[PDB]
Amino acid sequence: ADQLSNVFQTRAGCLIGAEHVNNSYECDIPIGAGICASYQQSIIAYTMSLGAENSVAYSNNSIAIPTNFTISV
Amino acid sequence: STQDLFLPFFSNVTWFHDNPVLPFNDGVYFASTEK
Amino acid sequence: DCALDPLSETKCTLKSFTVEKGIYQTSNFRVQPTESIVRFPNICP
Amino acid sequence: VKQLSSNFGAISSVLNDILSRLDPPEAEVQIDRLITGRLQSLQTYVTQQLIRAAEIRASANLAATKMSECVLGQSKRVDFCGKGYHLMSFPQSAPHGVVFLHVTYVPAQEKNFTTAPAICHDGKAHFPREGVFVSNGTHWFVTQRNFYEPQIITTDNTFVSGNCDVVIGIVNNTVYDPLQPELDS
Amino acid sequence: TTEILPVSMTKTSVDCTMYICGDSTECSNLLLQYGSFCTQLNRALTGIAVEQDKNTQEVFAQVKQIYKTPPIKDFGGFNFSQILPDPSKPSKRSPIEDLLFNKVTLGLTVLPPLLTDEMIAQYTSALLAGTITSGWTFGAGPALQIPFPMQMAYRFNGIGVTQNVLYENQKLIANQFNSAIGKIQDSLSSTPSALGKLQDVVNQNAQALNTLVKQLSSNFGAISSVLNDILSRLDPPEAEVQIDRLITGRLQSLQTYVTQQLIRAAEIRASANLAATKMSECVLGQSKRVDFCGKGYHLMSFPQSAPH
Ligand SMILES: *[C@@H]1O[C@H](CO)[C@@H](O)[C@H](O)[C@H]1NC(C)=O
Ligand SMILES: *[C@@H]1O[C@H](CO)[C@@H](O)[C@H](O)[C@H]1NC(C)=O
Ligand SMILES: *[C@@H]1O[C@H](CO)[C@@H](O)[C@H](O)[C@H]1NC(C)=O
Ligand SMILES: *[C@@H]1O[C@H](CO)[C@@H](O)[C@H](O)[C@H]1NC(C)=O
Ligand SMILES: *[C@@H]1O[C@H](CO)[C@@H](O)[C@H](O)[C@H]1NC(C)=O
Repeated sequence: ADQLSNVFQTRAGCLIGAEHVNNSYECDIPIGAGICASYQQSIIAYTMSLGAENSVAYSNNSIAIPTNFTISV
Repeated sequence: STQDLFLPFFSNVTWFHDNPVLPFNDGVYFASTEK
Repeated sequence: DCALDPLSETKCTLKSFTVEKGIYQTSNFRVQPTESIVRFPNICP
Repeated sequence: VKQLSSNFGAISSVLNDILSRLDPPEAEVQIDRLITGRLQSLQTYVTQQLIRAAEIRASANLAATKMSECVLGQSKRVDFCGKGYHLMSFPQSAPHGVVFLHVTYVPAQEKNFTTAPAICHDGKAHFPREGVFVSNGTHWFVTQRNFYEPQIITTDNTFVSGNCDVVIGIVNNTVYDPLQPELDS
Repeated sequence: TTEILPVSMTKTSVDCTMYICGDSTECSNLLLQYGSFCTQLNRALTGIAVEQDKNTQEVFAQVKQIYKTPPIKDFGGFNFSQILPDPSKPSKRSPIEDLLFNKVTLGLTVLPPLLTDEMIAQYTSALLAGTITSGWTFGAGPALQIPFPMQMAYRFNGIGVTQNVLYENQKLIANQFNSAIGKIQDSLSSTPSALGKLQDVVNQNAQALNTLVKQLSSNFGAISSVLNDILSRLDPPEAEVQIDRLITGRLQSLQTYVTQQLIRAAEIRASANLAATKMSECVLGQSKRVDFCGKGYHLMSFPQSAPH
């Protein structure tokens, strides 16, 4: 082991020097088996978040039509 | 990158200021004051 | 000095003084037994 | 080259020492082992290069296809040449590659309404040729799918299939007749 | 119709020294004497492992946001109960996915995949809800809602048939579609050779590992196979000679294993790229190129997950 606090067991191993948070954030550094780590002052190990969640209003009558356009490169 | 005998960083070094004999042990690092 | 810190080990293995954010594999560990037991079978004129 | 310097099992690495600085016959034996080692190093290098060459050739074929189908023409297959609906592409050179610039069309600022499949007028159903029926509050209109451009329902831009009974969800609205009968008196 | 494609293979990593010599100092000194072979062997295997994670992300992670189907479900007579996730069950999976998940029965280390099966099932659910509620519009820009039978009319107009034939025959079409889905569940269940590809990749990998270990036991030309006998139970110098030959043999075995893995990795990557293309062109939109996405004229496609 590399010569020279917080011990947290995970699915891959156990880190040394990071604390977990119940918050889920976008992944930055992949550790494995569904965990990521990133810089706050401190390293935080949290479970990944797939993305923002939204549901479109669906009804047998409604429809949506655009009114303006953008051009991208 | 080389791999030889070296003085490890942040090691404990004795300070003396009628001088006691010391063993050799593969080289010694000798430093004197600015005086 | 490579053996000082984990960070120093990482710098030695990438052959550089600066490293970018990520994960790296520095070395691998092992466990040493440091003990022996022998048990030969146990039950002349 | 690093592999060149190593000794592979011998008294010395460089040939001349083994040659002159030992007797010829067993110097030949040491030479034999050293050469066996160096031949193995050349083996692995060539094989690795063959694998990498195959990977690059696959990428080159993909680039040729993108060139012909997206620069030389418009593309219909989705998400091949950039997010959105495709319009055109520009080729730019690079030191060991090529760079594309895909131009696309992305809609925005949507507003929602209520619609119906067919319009029942005079006991006959009317379907639109292109576009979809749409209604703000009380009135009814016809617009194409991808841009908001309401139009007055007319017997010319809608065709007629059958009577009013069979369809589901059909609503009742007047279908305006063409200007020529209105002009006639 | 059904179509099955593999996208990834198990990640493995092997330590050179512990395999070749293992708990033998002098033997490791002989390894330093050869050179730097096993360093590049480690680097090769690490390369293909990171590649496997690349493939899975490429295929499934096509949609940035997560979409949810409406709680009340009246899709004009169509029945998607066998496709949509089933809530009254742990590890929420579709019944078709549950059946697929049961059918497939299966100094060395095995690393874990970077996305767990909950993540993959979440990606499949998002794509299904998006295509049911919003048509193909969510592939280009913002999702725009639309009633389902109207969407089906658009697709009929796509393949060259006018739209009144749909509206006048909505009952018959709905019954056709529901019956076909239920029949597929049974057909997949009956024949055992259905999942014949996803199984082959597993068998080939496991059998390759076994041959590696078998090679460990053989003697390669020596008085004995295990190191300690040659070491202690002969004089040091000519014991060193016997050690040298046995080392050369074991190094050759590691050589062939790595090279075989590189070829197989290339084949799998080709299949993963094909699966990504099928995803984007056939789920996210309608296809015009013939026989790419099933016999007949194409209408739509539904994604389902599987072990590998
Ligand atoms: C997080 O969840 C765990 C679950 O048991 C709970 O004990 C803890 O209080 C929560 N909050 C934090 C900050 O850990
Ligand atoms: C859809 O339209 C209704 C009324 O026409 C409105 O109440 C609702 O907010 C709209 N939904 C949108 C714009 O997402
Ligand atoms: C709907 O659109 C028509 C188009 O001219 C307009 O006259 C009317 O004021 C709008 N609103 C209602 C409630 O009809
Ligand atoms: C659409 O759904 C509503 C739900 O309130 C229902 O009353 C109506 O009958 C449905 N439309 C048709 C054409 O059946
Ligand atoms: C869909 O089919 C299943 C088959 O068991 C049935 O139980 C379910 O009720 C059907 N859906 C609806 C909305 O009836």
